[PDB]
Amino acid sequence: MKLTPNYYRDRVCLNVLAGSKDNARAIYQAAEGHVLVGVLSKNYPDVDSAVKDMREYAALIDNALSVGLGAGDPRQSVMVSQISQQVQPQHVNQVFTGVGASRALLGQHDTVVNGLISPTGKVGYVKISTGPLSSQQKDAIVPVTTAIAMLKDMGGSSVKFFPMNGLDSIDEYRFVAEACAATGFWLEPTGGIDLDNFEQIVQIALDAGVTKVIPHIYSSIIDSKTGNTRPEDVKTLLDIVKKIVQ
Amino acid sequence: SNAMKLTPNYYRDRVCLNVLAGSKDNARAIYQAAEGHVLVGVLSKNYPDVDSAVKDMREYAALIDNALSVGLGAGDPRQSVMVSQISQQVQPQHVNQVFTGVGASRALLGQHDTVVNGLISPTGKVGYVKISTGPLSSQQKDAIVPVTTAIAMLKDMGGSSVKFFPMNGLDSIDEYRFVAEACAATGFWLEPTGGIDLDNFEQIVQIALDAGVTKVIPHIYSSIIDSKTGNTRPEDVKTLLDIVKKIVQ
Ligand SMILES: [Br-]
Ligand SMILES: [Br-]
Ligand SMILES: [K+]
Repeated sequence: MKLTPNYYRDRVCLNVLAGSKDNARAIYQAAEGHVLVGVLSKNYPDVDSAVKDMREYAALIDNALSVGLGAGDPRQSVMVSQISQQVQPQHVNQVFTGVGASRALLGQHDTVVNGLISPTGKVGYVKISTGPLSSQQKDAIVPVTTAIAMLKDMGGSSVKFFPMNGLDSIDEYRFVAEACAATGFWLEPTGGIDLDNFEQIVQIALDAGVTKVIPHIYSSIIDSKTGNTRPEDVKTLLDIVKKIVQ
Repeated sequence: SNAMKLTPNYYRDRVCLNVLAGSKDNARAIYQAAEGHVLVGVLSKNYPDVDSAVKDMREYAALIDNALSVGLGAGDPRQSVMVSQISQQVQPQHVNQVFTGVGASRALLGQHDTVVNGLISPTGKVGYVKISTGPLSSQQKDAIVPVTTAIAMLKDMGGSSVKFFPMNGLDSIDEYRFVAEACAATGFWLEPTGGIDLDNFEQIVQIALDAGVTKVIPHIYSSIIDSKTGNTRPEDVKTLLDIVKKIVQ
């Protein structure tokens, strides 16, 4: 079963949450396969139960599975590394201090492992103290290029730039995308992305020269009555992707 | 194919050299010296017909695990149709074409793995490239078009990369840089060609990598060829490899 995401035209793959197993199947079909379906470690009492249920999801969607911390929660980073070791998904969400352990325990470099780093309000400078203890200490704020080189040194695949707050951090995001393009590194914009800002946010990464972009799109496409990601919103997003990835 | 690989062996999925062979033994030595991260050019113009070119190029391919680049011969557009016919039969990793030969070559290849470049040229004007590089069109008034539009036409024709030629080394640096940023933006690949030597190679490749170009196939020809033998110097290929390993990180 494949360990790399199904990028559309090798450039863009959606990342969205599933509300259930049936929703995961529908999302996977709506995206024509060009999606990673997020399942949260935080929903299981232990590693064994999470691994079991995630392999059930993986089987429905040809392994197009993204293992989630749950809202970037660093307290889930160890459990994510353990779950991902057994599940061998296509995608893993990590915080900056959990990238090395996750890569090492996966035992291969095909699974995409992202590394959560955060806007600071100043272009070119990012917060990287995003682990469970380090997130409680004075912030570690470093140059974007150096943060990327450190993620690469630790075996990471991509930056998760979070929380973006939609377009509120757009100049910082653009500088990160330009730095990713220059280093061969991939990019996952996350936080407040929706049907109105998604095209611009992806277009900025594309125009900067980012090789692979994995946007995450969550509450803005989720039906609150069922907790499901709406398949019609996934198609709307896939149409945008086909329009701008040529 | 006969299960031979149809895509170049890029080093870390980013950069693959392209250099000419002066003989079969030379092709083997080059392939060794590059640790396989090379496409070895053999030229259609060196053969009297399609069948003989196919036969001979199949022999080269066998020595080098298909790491063969079918050449026009110094981008000569009169060889364009023969390159399309040769490439159909040989199924190499790489094909050099002029802009007006990309669609026929891709169609006769019958698959999209083999890399097919399309020759487009500096104009002196950043953002604008000459695309009338086929046998008849090269003799008419230049067709000059926006870089982004030339890339989109190459994609529409089945092409994989821009061959930007003649670069004259660093002489067209501002134009080259623009092309590199436009390829990175559009997910398209780039093959800088013309006047590259061991002293400007790093800077020329670094420009493409800093722009974010996903695959870069630089061409390095007479500056590394021993004119006494016609053979590409395997030690010059090693020096190139070492730069690639330094900068592709
Ligand atoms: Br997460
Ligand atoms: Br040529
Ligand atoms: K760029």
